[PDB]
Amino acid sequence: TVMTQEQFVKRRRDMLEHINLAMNESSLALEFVSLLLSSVKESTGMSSMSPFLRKVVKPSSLNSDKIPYVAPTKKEYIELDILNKGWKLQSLNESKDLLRASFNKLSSILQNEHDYWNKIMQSISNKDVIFKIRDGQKLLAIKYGYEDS
Amino acid sequence: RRRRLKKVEEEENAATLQLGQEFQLKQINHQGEEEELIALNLSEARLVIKEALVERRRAFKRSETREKELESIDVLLEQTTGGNNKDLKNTMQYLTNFSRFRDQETVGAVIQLLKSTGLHPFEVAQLGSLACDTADEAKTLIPSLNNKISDDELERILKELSNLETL
Amino acid sequence: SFDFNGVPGQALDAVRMRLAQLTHSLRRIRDEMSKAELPQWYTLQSQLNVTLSQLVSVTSTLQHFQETLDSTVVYPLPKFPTTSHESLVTTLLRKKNIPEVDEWMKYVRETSGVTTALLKDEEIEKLLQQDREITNWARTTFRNEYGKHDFSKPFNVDDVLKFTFTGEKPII
Amino acid sequence: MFFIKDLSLNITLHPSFFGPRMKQYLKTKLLEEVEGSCTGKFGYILCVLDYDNIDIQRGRILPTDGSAEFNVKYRAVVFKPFKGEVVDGTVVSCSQHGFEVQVGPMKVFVTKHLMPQDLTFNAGSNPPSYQSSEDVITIKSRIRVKIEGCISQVSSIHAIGSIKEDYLGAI
Amino acid sequence: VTPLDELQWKSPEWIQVFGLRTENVLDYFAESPFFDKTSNNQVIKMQRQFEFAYVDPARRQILFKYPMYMQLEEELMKLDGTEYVLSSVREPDFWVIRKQRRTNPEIIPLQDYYIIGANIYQSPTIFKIVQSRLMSTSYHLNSTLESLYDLIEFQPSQGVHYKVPTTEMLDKLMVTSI
Amino acid sequence: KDLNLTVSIKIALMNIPKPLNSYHIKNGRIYFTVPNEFEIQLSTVNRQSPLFFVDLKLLFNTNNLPLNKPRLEKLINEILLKSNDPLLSLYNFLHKYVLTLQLYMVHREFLKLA
Amino acid sequence: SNQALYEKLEQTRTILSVKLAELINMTTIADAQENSELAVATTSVMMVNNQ
Repeated sequence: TVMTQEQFVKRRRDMLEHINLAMNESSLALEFVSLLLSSVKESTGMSSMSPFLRKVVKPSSLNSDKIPYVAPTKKEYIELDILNKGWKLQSLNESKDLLRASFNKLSSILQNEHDYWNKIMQSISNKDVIFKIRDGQKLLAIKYGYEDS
Repeated sequence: RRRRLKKVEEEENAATLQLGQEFQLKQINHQGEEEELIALNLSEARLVIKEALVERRRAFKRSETREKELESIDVLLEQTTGGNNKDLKNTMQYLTNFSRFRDQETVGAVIQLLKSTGLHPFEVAQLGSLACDTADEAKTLIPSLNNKISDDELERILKELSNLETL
Repeated sequence: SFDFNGVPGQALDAVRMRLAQLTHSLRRIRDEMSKAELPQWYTLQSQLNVTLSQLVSVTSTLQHFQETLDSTVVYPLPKFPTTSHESLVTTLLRKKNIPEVDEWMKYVRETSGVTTALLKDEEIEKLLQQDREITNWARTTFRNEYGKHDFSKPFNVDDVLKFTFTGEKPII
Repeated sequence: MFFIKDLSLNITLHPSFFGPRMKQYLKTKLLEEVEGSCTGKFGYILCVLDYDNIDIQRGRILPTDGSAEFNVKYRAVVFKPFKGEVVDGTVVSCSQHGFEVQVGPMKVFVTKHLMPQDLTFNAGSNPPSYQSSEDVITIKSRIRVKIEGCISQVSSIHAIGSIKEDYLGAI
Repeated sequence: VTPLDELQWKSPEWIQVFGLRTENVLDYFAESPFFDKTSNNQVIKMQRQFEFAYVDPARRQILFKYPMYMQLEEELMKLDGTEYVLSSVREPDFWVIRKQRRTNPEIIPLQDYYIIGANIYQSPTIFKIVQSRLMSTSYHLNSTLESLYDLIEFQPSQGVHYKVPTTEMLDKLMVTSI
Repeated sequence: KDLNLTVSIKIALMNIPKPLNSYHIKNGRIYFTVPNEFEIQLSTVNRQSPLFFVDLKLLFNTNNLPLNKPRLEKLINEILLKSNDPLLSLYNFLHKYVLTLQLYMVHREFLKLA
Repeated sequence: SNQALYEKLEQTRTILSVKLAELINMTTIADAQENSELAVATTSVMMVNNQ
């Protein structure tokens, strides 16, 4: 396949926006758990706060109380189990597609490399001299000069 | 300044917090002021020395599992430190094997968790170094903890640190 | 008066630590990739792997402390400004997640091939039981297939030179 | 025990190193006999921290030697052992007198009188080890040892280890 | 369908007719679906329509501050079952109502319901809050990781890398010219 | 066109040197040119502020020579306002620079002669 | 150099020998333990994005 500059920058921007949303959700989760921490401790939770949040709301402003211990029902057990089976199946299908695409890429690359090596053998005799060289990639350079002859 | 012999002093004992006149809590830095004595736990020492080595590598250029980390720090030592590195290499493999915490986030948050104790830097460095599992075990391993920390606070700190240690 | 005894002590600050590590690593990803030039691929792969390990540590900590966290409900306090900053608190205790994750979750639900709306619950129970038996058979097939296979000096230079300079024969 | 300390060293530069970039020869010469050097006053010096700025002031020519004397002040990470401290390590050698455990950059010897009596030497084992009813002390084995006596010379530090206390021994 | 925790309930029609103050939160919460229609609170409400131990000081301030709640709890101690009391108040607009069963006395608390801006909310437990946040975080990192993988290109001559998308003497000239 | 009038009346209060009396007030600029050497075009924003760099075209034949656009723009804008009269200092510095890379090209020809 | 290839091939082989097997193995349903949707989601992302 072929991929372009505009496609590259589009993919970069969309993964950037997705990871922005990721850190936003994680940061609100952390900031919530530290806000609830500051009610009882006030020492360690204040470190992970935001200065704007401390400006707009004072700590120790949340509270929790214990509802009694409850045994979860079997209906949501089988709901979670069937959702687990669906998630596993979808992950397996995604893995299959990933492995097939990577195999196709690897097979094309290996065909090119094996053609290169067969050309090297049918091209280069042991009398010739070859050494690696950098640009910084590895290239095989043959010395055809007479300076050592 | 007085020229007294002052040859009488107590022996340097970690149990009695005596670490020598050159290891007091207040240390005079090169800029002049008194500053708190810096005691590093083993993970903290490994992170600090690794940061120093990568800083020296960057200066030279401009001028995670244990197996993949040992080779990386070894080639870093080879490309960074010259001769007489046998002691440094022994120290780096020692800090790799005895690494309670891997990344900087764990070590720094362990420091701010131990700063809530308000205890001596040496004993909290020992707590970050030694992997004690019970409060009385830490008390008999570190005699400075006797009549210094509450048993329940020590228990929750140790079991917290057990939760904090990774891999 | 106000009290804070319904709050968990070690579960909550432990998950605060783990989530703080996750956020810090996400920030490291951000200032690693916000530049116009990407870093070389091994470092970013290591960052991705350590973030995945951090999140699996997060869910291990949370799932190991499953109960006594279902049992603690959160409510705000009068010290919280609930008039000029109730928009702050309504997206602070929310458990209704973003529409993308649960539309994908419902898409996952219908692609499982079996549902609840037209099947009775014990049929689902026996289907999950036989699926678990199939997992057991597959993993013991993998186990027996894995267990079927296995997983200089000819002389002394100094003595020769002592011969050539003195005449003493090399003693053997 | 590991520490970060500000140290000052008197360094003599030979007059051959009085070049246009004398400071970098002086910094390297600071490096090879401080990195890994053992001093009894400050412990085994491990690494010289903060290389970019190091306090190199004006150096005095020795009146009869001709070498320049620089009192270089620097910050370095050290490892100074003390009595009554508990350090973990690995055994690197064993004998009938005892075994030596490597702690950081330094080796600590644990004598035959400082193991519990259930531990006894077994020279027939390859490598030779100390065997007990519940555990063995072999080479390349993690062991927790408390240092109860250490001697430091002007350039060498040696310590005595013991594992007879409870919650010590192999890890 | 949306279950009981992810919904904000309000009756601004009831606010227009009656209005909400520190006294009429009980029937306003009774209009809410969170209220138990078989609770002890509503049977004693129908009957009445037709210092003190085993309480925390937070409710004691409410009882000594407002009378109608203290004869409410004085009628509530006679009966047993699930009840509804207000643990804390903040005028002009903040309330909380806790599910609570009482036995003889022994009291356990249950799910609370905090009131903000005359809007009834179910107090959520924090496990599903952080679980929903982790749903968002995990789905977002899933999308980033899938969207990143298509740019990755492997060659055998080099390492694995990214897909490549499809004068130097002038500073010396500047420094020599001055 | 009123900016062309602006830069035309700006040089009314400016004395013009003999090597740079050839100018073309056009395209919102004034084209200070020296034949077969260079042509620099400049403009200003108002009366009391000095001019600023716009472009510079080399009139010598090697053209299409690469130029480091913002370092040269930086020191041109530096020597504009800090100088007592801008045009003479700009002419002197630009003449020095063009003769400098002409000498560099001559040295390149000398080293390629070997 | 040539010694490092030995243990490199050894470690690649010993993780290929068990990784697909453990991928199949950890998809186990029980009431390891997945008592919430979070464990299900993190397993179904970690398999694809980690194995």
